[PDB]
Amino acid sequence: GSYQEIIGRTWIFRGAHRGRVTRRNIIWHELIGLRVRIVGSTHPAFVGIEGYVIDETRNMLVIAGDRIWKVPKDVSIFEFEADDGTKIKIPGERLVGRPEMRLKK
Amino acid sequence: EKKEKKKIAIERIDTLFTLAERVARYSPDLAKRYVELALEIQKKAKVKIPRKWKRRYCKRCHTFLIPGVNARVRLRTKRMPHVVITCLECGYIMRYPY
Ligand SMILES: [Zn+2]
Repeated sequence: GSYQEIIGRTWIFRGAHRGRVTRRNIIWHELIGLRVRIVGSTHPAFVGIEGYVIDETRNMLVIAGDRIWKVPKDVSIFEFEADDGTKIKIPGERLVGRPEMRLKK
Repeated sequence: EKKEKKKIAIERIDTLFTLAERVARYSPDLAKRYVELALEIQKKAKVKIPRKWKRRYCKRCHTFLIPGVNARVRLRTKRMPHVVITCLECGYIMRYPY
């Protein structure tokens, strides 16, 4: 939970992500370092939270905005921001799996 | 399309090393996660580490190295010219021919 040091410091993430991410390829790419908004979720308190993805486990994304949120993948719908500022919308279900394990399909 | 997946892999490694540089001053353990994830990606996808990153982590402890913060860098040239880099977190010493 060494995530608290990032609160108040999220500016460090600006311009850091280096991939060109699309709706086709996001399933295979780095989710860490992308800005994300949660457009829907089974848990009411998760809807509307925005920040950078700072970590990822099989069924969870750790997000830093105004505070740190641990949000589960499979019950949520995410709007990610690509480098040009366009938005990628995807159900979290499609992102289930360890970050390293997602490289293949 | 193996070519795409090798492309994606490099972009992921590049992303994670860039983020490790950005976070390392404030959360060195988070930076260390990024470095280790990147190396796991590299051996899973069988790609190379971009040359600009390959001396920027401690090969012993996987700390991301910030010269002047958690790393000592010296140029030593009077005999056999080399760069000496010391990880101030584990104490591991890396030397590269100059
Ligand atoms: Zn070290």
